[PDB]
Amino acid sequence: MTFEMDPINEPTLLYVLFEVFDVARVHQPHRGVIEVVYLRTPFSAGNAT
Amino acid sequence: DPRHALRDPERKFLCDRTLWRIPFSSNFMSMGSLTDLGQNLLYANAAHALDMTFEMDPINEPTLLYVLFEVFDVARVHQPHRGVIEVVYLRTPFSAGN
Amino acid sequence: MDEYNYAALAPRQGSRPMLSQWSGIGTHEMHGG
Amino acid sequence: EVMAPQPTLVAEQGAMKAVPVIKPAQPFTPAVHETQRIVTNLPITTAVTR
Amino acid sequence: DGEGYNVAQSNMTKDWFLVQMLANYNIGYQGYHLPPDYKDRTFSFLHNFIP
Repeated sequence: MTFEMDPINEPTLLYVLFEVFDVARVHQPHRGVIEVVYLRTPFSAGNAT
Repeated sequence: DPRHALRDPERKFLCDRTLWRIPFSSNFMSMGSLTDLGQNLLYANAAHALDMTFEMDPINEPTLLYVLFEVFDVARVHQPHRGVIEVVYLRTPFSAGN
Repeated sequence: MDEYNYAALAPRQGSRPMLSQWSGIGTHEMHGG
Repeated sequence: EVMAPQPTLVAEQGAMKAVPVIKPAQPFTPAVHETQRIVTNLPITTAVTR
Repeated sequence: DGEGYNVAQSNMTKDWFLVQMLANYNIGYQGYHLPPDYKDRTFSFLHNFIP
């Protein structure tokens, strides 16, 4: 994807943000232990098995 | 000489460029990176707090301690597709997030 | 046997290529002293 | 014919009795290992212990 | 020091010398021999311990 916009003298930065599907699941097994998992389906920082 | 003037010993040692080491092992030996302790249930399954107390010789100008707790600082680098670089950092005994 | 493994890449010593030991890959250097 | 599932491995080392462990690496040997397609439709060959 | 835990001929105590040797070279239990050269480096204990 490419953008062309009006030119302004001061340097600027584009703020395109991809609408990922970000969701976290919280499970608390027992007595003060908390463990969560994260999933950002289009742009994720995942892990192997 | 026969004309000596008494005697009073005073001994000392001068160790330079050395970090004093106190390994977290039961026998203080170095028989593995994942030590004897820090792996059993007593110290790897419950909560504990240190109360380390240092007594040291006085110095006129201000000084500062350099206690560095030896930890497991590891990184894992994954390169899936031609310019994608993803790295996982994990510092075990002192957590540093993901 | 040179078809089931990378033996042509390793330098030879006559007819037997000089491969490393299997438990040679990997390293671990770590101490605070 | 879909490839039969491979069993997951969990070894023991020290007091640690449930460390997740991948299958150990072995050099390919025709006597012990053979190449079998994961999916019969498309050729993705891999080594199995016969 | 009245009971005499001073180690070698310096100001340091025996229980600290044992720990330092064990931590660095693993010597203490089976004697107190000098470690090999490759084990004794710049960031070591006996390389700099000067009584």
